Amino acid sequence: KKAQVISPVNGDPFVGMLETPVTSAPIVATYLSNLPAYRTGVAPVLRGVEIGLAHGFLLAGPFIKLGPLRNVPETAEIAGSLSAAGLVLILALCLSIYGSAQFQSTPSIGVKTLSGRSVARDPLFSADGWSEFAAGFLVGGEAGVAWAYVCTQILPYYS
Amino acid sequence: ASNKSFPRDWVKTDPLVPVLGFAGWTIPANIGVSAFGGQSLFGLFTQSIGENLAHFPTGPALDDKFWLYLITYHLGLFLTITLGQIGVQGRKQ
Amino acid sequence: MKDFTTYLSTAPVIATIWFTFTAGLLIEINRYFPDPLVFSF
Amino acid sequence: WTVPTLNPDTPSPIFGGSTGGLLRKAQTEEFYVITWEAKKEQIFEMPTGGAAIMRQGPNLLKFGKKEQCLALTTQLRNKFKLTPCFYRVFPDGKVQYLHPADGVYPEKVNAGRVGANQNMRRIGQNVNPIKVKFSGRMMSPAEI
Amino acid sequence: KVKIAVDRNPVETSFEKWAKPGHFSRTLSKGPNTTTWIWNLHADAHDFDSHTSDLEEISRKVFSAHFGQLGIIFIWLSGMYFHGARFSNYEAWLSDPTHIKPSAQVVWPIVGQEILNGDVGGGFQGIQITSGFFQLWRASGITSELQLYTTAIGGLVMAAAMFFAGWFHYHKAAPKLEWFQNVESMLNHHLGGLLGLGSLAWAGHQIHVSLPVNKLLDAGVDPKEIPLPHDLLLNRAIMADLYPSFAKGIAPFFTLNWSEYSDFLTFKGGLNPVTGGLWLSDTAHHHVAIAVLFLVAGHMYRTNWGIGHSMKEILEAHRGPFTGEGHVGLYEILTTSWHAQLAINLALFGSLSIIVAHHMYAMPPYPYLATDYGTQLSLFTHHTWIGGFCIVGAGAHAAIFMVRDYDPTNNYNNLLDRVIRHRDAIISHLNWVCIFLGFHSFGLYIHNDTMSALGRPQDMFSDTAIQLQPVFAQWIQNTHFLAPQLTAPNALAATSLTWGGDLVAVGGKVAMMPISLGTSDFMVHHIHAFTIHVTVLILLKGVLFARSSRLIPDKANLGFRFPCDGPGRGGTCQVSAWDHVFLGLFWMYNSLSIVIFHFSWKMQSDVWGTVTASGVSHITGGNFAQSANTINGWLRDFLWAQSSQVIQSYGSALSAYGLIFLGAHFVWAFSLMFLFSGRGYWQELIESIVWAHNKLKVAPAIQPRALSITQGRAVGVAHYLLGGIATTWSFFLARIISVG
Amino acid sequence: AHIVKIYDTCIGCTQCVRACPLDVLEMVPWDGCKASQMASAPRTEDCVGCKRCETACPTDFLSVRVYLGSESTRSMGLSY
Amino acid sequence: KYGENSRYFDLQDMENTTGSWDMYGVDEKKRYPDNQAKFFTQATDIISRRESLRALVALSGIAAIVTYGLKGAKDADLPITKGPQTTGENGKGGSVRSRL
Ligand code: CLA
Ligand code: CLA
Ligand code: CLA
Ligand code: CLA
Ligand code: CLA
Ligand code: CLA
Ligand code: CLA
Repeated sequence: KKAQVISPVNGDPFVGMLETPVTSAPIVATYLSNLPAYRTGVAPVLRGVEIGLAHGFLLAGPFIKLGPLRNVPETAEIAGSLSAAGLVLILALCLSIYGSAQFQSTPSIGVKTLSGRSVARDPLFSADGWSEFAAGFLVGGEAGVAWAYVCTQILPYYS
Repeated sequence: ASNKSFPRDWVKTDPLVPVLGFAGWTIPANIGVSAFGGQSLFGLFTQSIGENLAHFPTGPALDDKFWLYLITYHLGLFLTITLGQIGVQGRKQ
Repeated sequence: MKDFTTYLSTAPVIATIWFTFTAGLLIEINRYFPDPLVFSF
Repeated sequence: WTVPTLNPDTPSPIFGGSTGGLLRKAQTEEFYVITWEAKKEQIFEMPTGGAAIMRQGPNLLKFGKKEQCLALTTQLRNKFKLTPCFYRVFPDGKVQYLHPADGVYPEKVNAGRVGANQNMRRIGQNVNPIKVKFSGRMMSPAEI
Repeated sequence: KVKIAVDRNPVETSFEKWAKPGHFSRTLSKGPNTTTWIWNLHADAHDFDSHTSDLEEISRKVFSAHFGQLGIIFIWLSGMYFHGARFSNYEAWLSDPTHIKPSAQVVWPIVGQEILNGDVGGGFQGIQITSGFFQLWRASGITSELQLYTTAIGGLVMAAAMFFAGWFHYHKAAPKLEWFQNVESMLNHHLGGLLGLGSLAWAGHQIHVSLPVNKLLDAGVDPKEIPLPHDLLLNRAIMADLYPSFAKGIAPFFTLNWSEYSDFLTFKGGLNPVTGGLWLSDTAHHHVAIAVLFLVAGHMYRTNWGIGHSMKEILEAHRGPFTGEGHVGLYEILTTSWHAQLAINLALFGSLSIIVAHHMYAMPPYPYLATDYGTQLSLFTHHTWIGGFCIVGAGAHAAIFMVRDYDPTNNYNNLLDRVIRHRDAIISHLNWVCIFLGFHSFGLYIHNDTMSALGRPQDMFSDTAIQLQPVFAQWIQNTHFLAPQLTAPNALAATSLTWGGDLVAVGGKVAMMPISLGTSDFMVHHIHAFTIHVTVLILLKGVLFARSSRLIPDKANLGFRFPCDGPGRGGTCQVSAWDHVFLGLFWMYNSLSIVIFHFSWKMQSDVWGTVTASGVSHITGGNFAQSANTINGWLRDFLWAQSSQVIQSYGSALSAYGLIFLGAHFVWAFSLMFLFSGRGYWQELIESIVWAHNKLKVAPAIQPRALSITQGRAVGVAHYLLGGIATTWSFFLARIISVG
Repeated sequence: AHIVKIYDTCIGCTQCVRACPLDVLEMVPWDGCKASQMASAPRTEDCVGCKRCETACPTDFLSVRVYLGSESTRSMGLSY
Repeated sequence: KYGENSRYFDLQDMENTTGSWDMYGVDEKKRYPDNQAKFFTQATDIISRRESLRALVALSGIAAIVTYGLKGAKDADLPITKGPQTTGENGKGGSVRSRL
């Protein structure tokens, strides 16, 4: 009764998205603004190392706990960390060839923000920016997995 | 139509919805029946919460007569708050 | 009664009647003459 | 009848916002824009799902592919008896007119049309595919 | 103002239209010219919306057709009671339920089928039944074949009554429309009258016949010496001998002193230890409470007096912030369309059937039911399958309502509208969860298979290696086993023995023992969840994309049933909602096959078996917890090990199953021609054979045409389901009739 | 783009035009039949090849054909 | 004008009427303390191109797998010179005829 929560995107009912308290709630919006993949003003190398540090450190775990070397003591950590570094390596290769295939042609035309003003295009979406991002990912991921081993070896009540 | 922009207040916070929620549900949740021998559905697993808070890192047993208290307690606590929030009769009833 | 006879003249009814006739005929022959394999007679 | 252009300040019908609107075929390649003038307010059916309310007067929509504009055109034409027209819009400010593109919808014959893709032989007077073999590309014998 | 509104003599009674096939529609009427017209005559016979366009006539049609269905059901029941009366060994079964197996069918001594007459015990020969009418009849109190014969005659009479009723209400007194559109009166009368008064009447019959007769039968006296039930009605003092509350008559009831009826209206929990069924006093008390509940519920709606609810008011009051106008406009949908009603009713009806199956194995209600293994397996399986088919039907008719009877002008901003308006989010997330469950639920089995074949059984998911415990179900199991001491203070036992506790053994065999849940149970349960979600995906996608989609913007104008929209835009085979129903049928087959396999093997491994007074020796030795994590485990221990009886049944009195096995396979493999191929090839081949007839002047003057695309698909799925289900039927019955 | 060709057995009954869901067919004046009309396909770059034009043609073996060819982003009917 | 009383489709303003918005994309500087720009951009200077890190992954992948062959002898469970320490199925070959 003269109360509604769910709205179409910025007016405009003819773009295939509609706004919900899942997508456009304020705390969710500010949260996903503050993630490194949406910042647009920083150099892509640094985003690469942040994202890599995060993903390597999380990728180390399951190989440690559930890998085929998980019951033999004191070497269950080594094989897991090494395998995780291998996975990060392959992810870096995937990023490189994606850069070779995606941005290989002309970019798009135009972009505006939601509360309309003409914002410029993100420099991550050019060939150079993406390649730099991939290098940052490799560095960050390997550093993260190495830190996972380090963190295992010196940590109060790890088990 | 439905709207043109998402309102950044959709949960209209009335401050005495939650306090009446759990305060007006727990003050009658600890009465005392013949059913438990003189105990409540808020003090009988206060014993439990503190009881397996004593031995801390051991997660409590997977048949221990108090998961029932947790589940049947929240099954009513959430319900009374979700019917309290529809005590926004500001335009409807 | 003419239309009832014409209804009895439709395809599935005559299929049912005629296959009942043929089936029953073979069944009776197999009762009174049990287990035929060769003709020799 | 000359070829008309559109006036992009006409209002749009009331609608809630579907999933099935414009995706990024519109951002890079093209999207189609339909226009008609109604006489009385009425509820019609979108060719994506849901129901919308057309306004008293000129209206305006936008769609992804062409079969959507043709579906809405057939529905608005055989059921409500109106005269819609839909355009093609490229994503830089280029507007192309189509349907009818002759003034008259293409069933009533309008003198002054040039017939294309119009062979002048019986269907079984085509050559064998051995006599069109070894050409620049794959060819059907009835394409020559 | 709800009242009677009937028209007089609308359609006269003559055989005139029986000699004019296809009289009902305008298209069919002109007579055949191809063989497509025969299949069109049979395809549109019950499509009552495709004769006319008026509600009243359709409603009268469906009313009289309902009468026809009821009549045929009565003929069926009458047949069952008659065959029980004349061609069975029911009395010899009552004399000794163990060691005498139920048989109710006798074959004629012809070409050699007389070997099918098995030695069922009791000086009788015939085919063992698993339908379990004998336990039902003993639960009702039937002791003689004469009463069965009388019931048979009564059933036949009621059948004739039903057919006459149908004739009367279509031809002589046919109701108007607004008779039908009084749904509130129908709700009151069904809820009160049918359900409630049926419960109350059956409670009466139990209290006055089934309690005492079964008390005497379980007391040990043979059935002939037991007094006839009219002596139990007429003589109060015999009931006073059995249950002393009856000596006080009906005085306790009317003065609210109900505590004195504690002799025949009880609340004890588990089972009858001498019988294996439920306590009949509980059953009577149950129907009494049911009847009071339903008779109370039936006075809810407004018919002619001011009291009661209106459906429109209730619906229109429920609307929130997240859903716009809420339910405004569902009453007009649900009183003017029959397919919507058929959808809802088939849905809840089929789900109800499956719940029937589950409760019916868990808490066996009939006397001497739990130790007849074949009956248990057959009843659970049968109700499972019927539930599945009905739910798929719900999907189909919801789709038909989406195509035909949906009008968006009366339905603007609404729950139905908003569901249509975010179908993309709905189907995308349902797709995601299907894939997630797929990978995990089936990859666990592939991983266990690989690890168990590579020499390392320590890296597979099992009870001894990496463990996956269903902690939730175990906790709920213990909760309900503990319920009679805290949360059900007045029961003497749990509601079933599967929640835990002791063992009930009747005649050496096991009635029910507690069931444990381990890792194999975890994995199979997630398999069930996976297949259910996939079927939901297909059917719900069919419903939502029935009117239009991004691919076809005008799919509504092509109708409900259509084959394609050409090879264009890539190719658009199978875009109708009908084909979504088709693929749904396949997946329903898959999911339910897994369910009944799970039940069969779990029961044979952890519940049934003999109490040899040396512990319990189950039928298959209890190998479910170790083998149900490898596909090789299922294929070997279940399919290959348990088929030894169905393949070696030749020469015994069980060979019909080992002979219908192969035929079921044959039909299954025969379906594939219809599924794989296409009709153009068959059209050309049929044309060449038509030439071979044109040579000899045997050209049929009706024209041979190949089947249409939709019919070819439908016939394919028909043969597929028939063959698969017949195979499973043969296998189950041979196995459990042989060793059970 | 596909290949749509109109042949001379056409009687000009406008069924193909009313069946086309993309407006690639139109009726042009002609002096070869009783109706003095004939179909034509001036816009075969919008055709998707659904073959409703073939289904709507009354004259036996058809007076209109749709030959399938190299697909594009418009002839696949892709809306995304 | 686009953002008005249901006046959609502004022809010259295409980036609204099309659906090309940045949903969650903010743009400002100083996300990081300054000298990580130094420590990480002077660290990824070598592999900052298409061929460079793509050569690096080749170098490391080879120098890892080839050495895994002959120094991944940390039991590999079975094969690597731990071998069959029992004469496993030499004479056991057939069931009816032995055949070795
Ligand atoms: C012929 C192809 C092939 C080969 C040779 C292997 C070989 C192997 N597989 Mg494998 N696999 C294959 C195909 C193959 N796979 C396919 C097709 C699949 C999909 C079905 C899988 C799925 C699969 C799974 C799921 C797993 C394996 C695992 C393994 C390892 C088992 C050895 C062991 O006991 O763990 C000993 C393992 C180690 C000692 C770790 C070595 C890690 C790499 C080889 C070293 C990397 C060096 C380092 C990162 C370089 C530094 C870079 C620098 C920038 C810092 C071994 C390396 C296991 C594994 O490694 O995961 C833990 C495992 O769990 N495989
Ligand atoms: C609906 C369930 C049902 C089923 C599945 C059966 C099945 C069977 N009954 Mg049975 N029966 C039923 C109900 C049923 N009955 C009822 C309700 C009664 C009480 C009236 C009986 C009384 C009964 C007796 C007394 C006997 C059987 C017997 C049999 C068996 C052999 C039947 C036979 O040889 O037919 C013979 C074949 C025919 C009669 C062919 C008739 C086909 C005609 C020509 C079709 C014409 C088409 C026409 C338009 C439609 C029919 C209309 C109708 C009004 C005639 C068979 C297992 C026999 C048995 O068990 O022996 C051991 C037996 O003696 N039944
Ligand atoms: C107490 C009254 C009463 C009772 C018992 C029923 C019972 C039934 N109605 Mg019903 N109905 C009622 C009032 C009642 N209705 C009213 C007031 C209306 C008008 C609003 C309708 C309108 C209605 C429609 C439109 C339909 C039904 C249908 C049905 C049947 C559902 C099938 C089923 O599961 O039955 C289980 C089977 C049985 C219980 C067998 C017992 C059958 C006997 C004959 C008891 C019937 C009592 C009878 C209605 C009382 C009047 C008898 C007559 C001689 C005056 C069921 C027999 C459906 C049906 O099947 O149509 C035939 C159907 O389509 N009813
Ligand atoms: C709905 C089913 C049902 C039915 C049919 C009955 C029927 C009966 N119960 Mg009963 N009962 C039921 C449910 C039922 N009960 C339930 C649910 C309970 C549990 C609370 C009980 C508990 C119970 C007890 C404890 C006792 C009975 C008893 C009786 C019998 C006598 C009732 C009595 O004292 O007079 C009640 C009076 C009437 C019902 C009036 C009947 C009016 C007649 C039928 C009208 C005929 C008029 C007509 C014009 C005649 C035509 C004349 C001409 C044509 C010839 C009677 C057979 C008593 C009995 O006999 O025990 C064996 C008894 O002691 N019942
Ligand atoms: C209460 C149950 C119920 C009712 C009343 C209806 C009623 C209807 N359905 Mg429906 N349906 C149901 C359940 C039901 N269905 C279920 C459970 C399913 C899922 C399988 C379907 C799936 C379904 C589809 C897919 C379609 C319908 C359609 C229809 C309509 C036309 C039916 C027709 O002409 O059949 C004519 C009768 C037949 C075709 C009989 C043939 C049935 C099979 C081949 C026989 C079964 C074999 C048998 C078990 C074993 C063979 C024995 C021996 C010969 C070997 C009609 C309104 C059609 C429609 O368009 O609606 C408008 C349609 O397209 N229904
Ligand atoms: C056994 C045969 C088989 C299999 C495996 C599938 C598999 C699938 N069908 Mg399916 N289908 C089949 C027969 C089969 N179908 C038949 C006969 C029909 C006709 C009725 C259908 C009709 C049908 C419909 C109508 C639908 C599906 C859907 C699905 C998907 C469900 C999601 C899922 O579980 O994916 C997970 C994948 C698997 C479980 C396959 C096994 C994967 C293994 C275990 C791990 C893979 C990792 C691999 C080893 C790594 C590769 C290494 C290599 C490169 C070296 C899935 C792709 C539904 C769908 O797509 O929506 C979700 C859907 O709508 N199918
Ligand atoms: C079980 C599997 C199976 C069977 C039985 C057949 C059978 C046949 N196929 Mg084949 N086919 C199959 C699978 C199968 N196919 C598959 C999977 C494919 C891939 C798509 C094909 C593709 C295929 C093609 C492309 C062609 C065939 C052809 C044929 C026919 C060959 C002639 C012949 O042997 O006559 C023997 C015929 C039979 C054994 C049919 C059974 C008839 C039964 C026994 C009579 C009915 C019994 C009883 C009355 C039924 C009562 C039930 C009642 C309710 C009606 C025959 C009908 C060819 C054909 O038609 O050439 C003439 C042909 O062109 N098939």
